[PDB]
Amino acid sequence: APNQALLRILKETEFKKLGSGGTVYKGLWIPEGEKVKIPVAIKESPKANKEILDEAYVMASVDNPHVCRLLGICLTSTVQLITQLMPFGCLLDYVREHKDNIGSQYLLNWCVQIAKGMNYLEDRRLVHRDLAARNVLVKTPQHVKITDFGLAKLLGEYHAVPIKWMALESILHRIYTHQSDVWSYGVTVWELMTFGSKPYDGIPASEISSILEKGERLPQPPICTIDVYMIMVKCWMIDADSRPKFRELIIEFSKMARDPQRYLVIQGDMDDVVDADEYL
Ligand SMILES: *CCC(=O)Nc1cc(Nc2nccc(-c3c4n(c5ccccc35)CCCC4)n2)c(OC)cc1N(C)CCN(C)C
Repeated sequence: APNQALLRILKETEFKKLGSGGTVYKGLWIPEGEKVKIPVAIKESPKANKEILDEAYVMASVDNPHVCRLLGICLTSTVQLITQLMPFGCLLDYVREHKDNIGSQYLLNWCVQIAKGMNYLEDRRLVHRDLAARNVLVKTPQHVKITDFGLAKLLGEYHAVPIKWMALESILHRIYTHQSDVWSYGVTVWELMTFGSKPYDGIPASEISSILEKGERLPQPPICTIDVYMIMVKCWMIDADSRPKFRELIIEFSKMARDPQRYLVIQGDMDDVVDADEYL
């Protein structure tokens, strides 16, 4: 099927410019005419351009409440990616910073929303290849979205990286599927339930392939009942088709979000501004 997505090109004079390592910035996008101010994030060598344009290609082709939307690109010195600003940051830093305030309702609901976004990416025949808690931003504490499609690939499995989030098949053979994304989903859920701990903390990345082959996995988080930990372990099966599907992960965590304290045991449980989701 033809990809009739629209690539929107933005005037640099329509911005009023967060993180470097390229550089991501924050700003306002004021389209000429319409009295409207959109809070945006602006991400500022031939290779780079091919890669930002590949990432821009992917984001322009997805449209889902739990996937980061692309607003457009600006064609200057280096190409800029303009996306919706997510004010609360990435989810990895957020659960670390608010460790003493994350309730089981928020944890289980984020798991539902991430699986919804990943399930949508599967519908678009898209393999994310880099699902992690650092790549999930927070619009509001009640609403998260998946991001960072720099590694994403469109399927017609994929034959080609963060070692501690990828499946054993991805490490041994470089094969990626939606089912290898389920593995990364499992590590991401583990990251949330441990309030931001680092997976396999201390183990260099080179022995990870040996550890997982001999049968070892990530430990059971303290707040996690066996019901939640079982779902994680299922995401880490050797046999990729034995792992759960994102549509099933939605159903399972949905049921748990209706009785959160049964599955997570936690102690003590600017005027014309328009968010990008309302500027269609
Ligand atoms: C987890 C780090 C981070 O995201 N911090 C952050 C982010 C935003 N808002 C926002 N909105 C859309 C996209 C992004 C973003 C950033 N980075 C990437 C990389 C790949 C894809 C998207 C993307 C790299 C790191 C910077 C942002 N970010 C935000 O809104 C005010 C505030 C923050 N924080 C918490 C500041 C970062 N802090 C660690 C100094």
